Amino acid sequence: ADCPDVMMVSIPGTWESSPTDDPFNPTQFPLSLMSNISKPLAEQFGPDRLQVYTTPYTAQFHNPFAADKQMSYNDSRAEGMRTTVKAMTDMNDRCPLTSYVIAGFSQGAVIAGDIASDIGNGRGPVDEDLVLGVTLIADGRRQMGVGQDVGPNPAGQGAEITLHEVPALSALGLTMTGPRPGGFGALDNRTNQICGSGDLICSAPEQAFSVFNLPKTLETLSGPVHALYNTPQFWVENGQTATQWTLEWARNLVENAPHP
Repeated sequence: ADCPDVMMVSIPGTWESSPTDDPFNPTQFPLSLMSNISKPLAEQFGPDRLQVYTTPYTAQFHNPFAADKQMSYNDSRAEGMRTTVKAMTDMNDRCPLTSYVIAGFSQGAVIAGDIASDIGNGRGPVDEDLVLGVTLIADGRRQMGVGQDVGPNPAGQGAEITLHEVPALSALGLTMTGPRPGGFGALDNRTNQICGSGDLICSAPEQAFSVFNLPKTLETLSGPVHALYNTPQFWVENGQTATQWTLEWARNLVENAPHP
């Protein structure tokens, strides 16, 4: 009764956004994984019903071993969150009526997840009941048990869980932030986790990483499997890919949203 019913937040992964990109027409990184979900939604739904917003953020992951003129993973992640919650805050003040759908990939997935954690625990920026569902792809913070385990996921946890102790990483600009406090809270039943068999970001074994081997650790952390969530080669649920599934999921959620 005034403005767009439901806002869909899409957060791209590392090297798949810039602060300069169109929030409503992501264009700079055509290959961006989250575009395969957000674009189809935008054209399939009217402006009255659905607004799809993809976060324009730096989406970088500096590696000190190359001379990256990149932003550190820490701030980048930090910026991406500021940008997204402000987008969420504003749409809420303009439209206190509006419901939300949130989805993210790699870096975007840890940002999206951190947000779900907060909303789920009454920490804002929005009330729990206004979020329809969340889906995180290749979340470096994944823990088994917390959030819904969708598909042929490997049992395991994100690199930010298994490398939580490791101190150098933090000093080096990319802190492994460990488990999310209070989990996804009241959102735990609606927050979905997708992770590819062999993806070291969201399925990290102790044996995979070494301190004696830090360049290769940062490469791995910064970003085939990772490349290919839009094929049914490693993860497929009931006939579709991680992209096709999470589209279907949202397309359907938007239909069922309430009409103010």
